Amino acid sequence: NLYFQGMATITLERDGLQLVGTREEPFGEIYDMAIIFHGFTANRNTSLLREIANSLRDENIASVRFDFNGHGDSDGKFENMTVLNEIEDANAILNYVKTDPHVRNIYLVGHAQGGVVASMLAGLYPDLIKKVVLLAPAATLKGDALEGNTQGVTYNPDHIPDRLPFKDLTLGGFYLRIAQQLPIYEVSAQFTKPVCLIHGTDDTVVSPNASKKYDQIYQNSTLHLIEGADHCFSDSYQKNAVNLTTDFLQN
Amino acid sequence: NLYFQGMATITLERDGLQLVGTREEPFGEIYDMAIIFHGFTANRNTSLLREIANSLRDENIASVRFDFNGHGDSDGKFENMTVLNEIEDANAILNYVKTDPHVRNIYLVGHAQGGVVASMLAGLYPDLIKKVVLLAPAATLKGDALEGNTQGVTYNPDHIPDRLPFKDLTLGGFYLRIAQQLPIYEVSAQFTKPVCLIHGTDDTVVSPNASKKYDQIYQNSTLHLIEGADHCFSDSYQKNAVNLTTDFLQN
Ligand code: NA
Ligand code: NA
Ligand code: NA
Ligand code: NA
Ligand code: NA
Ligand code: NA
Ligand code: NA
Ligand code: NA
Repeated sequence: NLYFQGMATITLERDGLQLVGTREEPFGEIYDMAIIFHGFTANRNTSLLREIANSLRDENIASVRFDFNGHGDSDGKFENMTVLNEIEDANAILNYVKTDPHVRNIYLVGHAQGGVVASMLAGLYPDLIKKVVLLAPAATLKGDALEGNTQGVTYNPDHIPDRLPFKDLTLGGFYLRIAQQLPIYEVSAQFTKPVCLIHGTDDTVVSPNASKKYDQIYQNSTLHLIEGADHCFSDSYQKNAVNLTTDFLQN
Repeated sequence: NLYFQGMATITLERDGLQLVGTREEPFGEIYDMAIIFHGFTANRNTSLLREIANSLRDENIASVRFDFNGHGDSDGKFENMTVLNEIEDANAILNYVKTDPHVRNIYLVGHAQGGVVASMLAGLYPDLIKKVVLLAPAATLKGDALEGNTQGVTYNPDHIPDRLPFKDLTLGGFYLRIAQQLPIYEVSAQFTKPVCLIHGTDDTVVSPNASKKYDQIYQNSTLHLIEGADHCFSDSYQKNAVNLTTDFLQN
C-alpha cells in the first residue's frame, strides 16, 4: 500500500484447517493481485513460484501464495488432500483477496496441479477473475487416474486401493477416485476472459497435450510452447515462464 | 454384534471438523449396514430418518446417520457447507463403515440433498456400495441454482452473491456456484448395482422429474411414485417410504 511494502506471512482457515501463505505487498493505494497455486507435493516457495511473485511485485502487482492442505506449512495430512479440497482451499483464499479494499483486478496463476485448481476456480468465478495463467496445467491427472498410473505408481483404476504408497508419502484412494471424474474442461471452459497457457515441449510429467487441449476449450487463450523446457521451467528456462506470466498480467 | 445391541452416539472427523452420528447396532457377528444422509437444513434425526433406521434395525441391518457439516450437532457454519463438502463428509463416514469388521454389505440411503450426496458417492465407489435408495433426491438443486431461485429466494445465477440470506440462515455463494456445475447424473450413472427411487407425486420441493431422470440414467433402478405424498413422506405417507426402503435392502 502507500505506507507498507514487502513480504508478510498470512494465515487463513478452511473447514477447521489452517492454511499458511505469503503476501507480496506492492506500492500504491490500489493495485491488482495474483493468487499463485503450487502443484502436487510442491509448496508455495518453489523457485518458480517465488520468481513469479518477485517479478509481479517489481510491476506493482501484489500476490499471495498459500500452501494447499496436506502441503508445506498448512494443516491436514497429505493422504487426505484431493483436487476438490484444494479447490475449496483456493475458494477460501479468494474470499480473503476479494474482500481486500486495495485489490482492483484479481488474477489466477497455477502450475501443474495448481493450474487445474486455477482453471476450475476461474470457471466457478468467471464474473470475478480477470485473467488466468496456467503453467503446465496437470489436466492429465484425470486421464492418469483412469489409466491407473500416477507418475509411475500403478493400481487398478476400476478398484482404487484405500491408500497408495507414493515415494515418501501416502496418496489417498479418494484423491484418485475424485481425479477420474473431475469435470476439468467443462468447468474451466466457462471462463471466457484472457488465458495464457505456458508449457515446456520436453515436459515429462504433464504432456504438452494438456495445454493444447486447454487452448482448444477456451474462448480467449494464447498458447506458448517453450522449446526444450521441462515441467518446472528449471534453470535456463525459468525466465521464459516468469516473463510470459508477468507480461500477461501487466496488460 | 453378538453381545451389544442398541443405539450409540459416534463421532468422526473430516478436515478438522467433527461430525456427530448415531449408530444402530443390531444382533449378530456379521450384518449389512446402511449409511443414511439427511437433506438441506435437516438433521440426522428427522422422523423419516429415525423410522428408516428403526425399521432396518428390526431386520438386523445396522445403520449410521450423521449430521452433515453446518448441520445439527456437527461442526462448521451452515454458510460454509456445499454439496461437495457434504460428499467429503460422506466419504469420511464411509471410511468408518468400510473398516468395521462386522460390516458385510454397505448400502446408501439419501433423502433430498442427501440423495444427491448418496448418488454421487455411489458413483465414486461403485465397486464397494451394494445398493442405493434415493428418497426425493434433490438433483433439481443444480437446475434451481442455474435458474437463480433456491426454494423461493432469488438471485442472479450469472453473478451469484457472496452470501444469500435464506429464512433464518445464510447460504454461501460458493454452495450456489458449486451447485450450478455439479456433475450429478454423470457421476451417479457409474453405479450399475440396484437402485430404488422413491418420490411423492405431490412433492412441491423437489419435482418428481428428478427421480424420473435418475430412473433413465441408471442401469438397474426401480422407480416408486407415491401417489399424494409430499417431500418428507409425512404422516400417512411415511410407511410407504420406510417399507420400500426396508424391503429393498433386505433383498
Ligand atoms: Na508440511
Ligand atoms: Na462430468
Ligand atoms: Na483463443
Ligand atoms: Na482459445
Ligand atoms: Na447446529
Ligand atoms: Na460436467
Ligand atoms: Na432400470
Ligand atoms: Na434404470
